[PDB]
Amino acid sequence: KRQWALEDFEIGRPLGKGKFGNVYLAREKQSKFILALKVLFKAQLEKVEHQLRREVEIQSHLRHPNILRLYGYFHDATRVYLILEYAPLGTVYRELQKLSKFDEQRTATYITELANALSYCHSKRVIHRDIKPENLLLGSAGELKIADFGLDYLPPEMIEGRMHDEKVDLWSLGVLCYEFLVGKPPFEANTYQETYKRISRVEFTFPDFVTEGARDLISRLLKHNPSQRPMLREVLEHPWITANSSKPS
Ligand SMILES: CCOC(=O)c1[nH]cc2c1N=C1CCCC(O)=C1[C@H]2c1ccc(Sc2nc3ccccc3[nH]2)o1
Repeated sequence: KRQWALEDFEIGRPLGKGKFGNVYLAREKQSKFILALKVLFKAQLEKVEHQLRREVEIQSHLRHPNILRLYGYFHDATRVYLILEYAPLGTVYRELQKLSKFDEQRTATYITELANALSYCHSKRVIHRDIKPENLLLGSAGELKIADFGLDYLPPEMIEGRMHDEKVDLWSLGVLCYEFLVGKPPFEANTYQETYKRISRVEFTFPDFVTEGARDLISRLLKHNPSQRPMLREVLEHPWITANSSKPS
């Protein structure tokens, strides 16, 4: 067990706001490494608690270069502090907004890193990650980090009130692959009710610039019947992925 204290850190700029408190860039005073210090107000946190609890637990046991690291935690009487990895390149969402859409190389690379992280997650029994672009951070090398962390992306089984399994993550990967290449998720519409229908019927169109290999991959992942979706290893072996990914799996 390691005891941390506020005094061990040099607090820097705020990196953002969570529904429960702020996140700051911070430097640990001895090592000088740089990290994110997330603050959660004990009070409104019971407005629940002991979950997050599950959360620090889960994130603490996950050790992967494509999953945001939790280095430790400490607390006082209105605050709990999470010592988190700092992702210097920001969010993938920011990158998508700036470029409007990603090329095949960038997309296939991100999908490789995500499939690897998801495969590791599943190997540790963790499933159903929210991998929307705003929840994906970028490390120093431009490598993606799943930053889960205590409707467009919901699979049919979910919106149709059935039970779901790890196959929900494959559906997410397909929606993500489409959003990366196109700049918007595939079932986007005006009203939630119209989006629910699109998802339920797997109703979406491809822009002309989406290639043959990309369509094959996306269409397989976005199968209504979860058992018909490819396994993560089949995604990593898909020819469109092995042609375009700038990194091995
Ligand atoms: C790209 C720059 O941002 C970061 O590097 C970074 N590192 C950690 C975070 C973060 N940038 C932001 C933006 C503002 C909202 C928020 O919470 C964070 C924070 C973060 C997002 C997700 C997690 S992991 C985590 N959060 C938890 C909450 C409760 C219990 C366990 C948790 N693990 O930490």
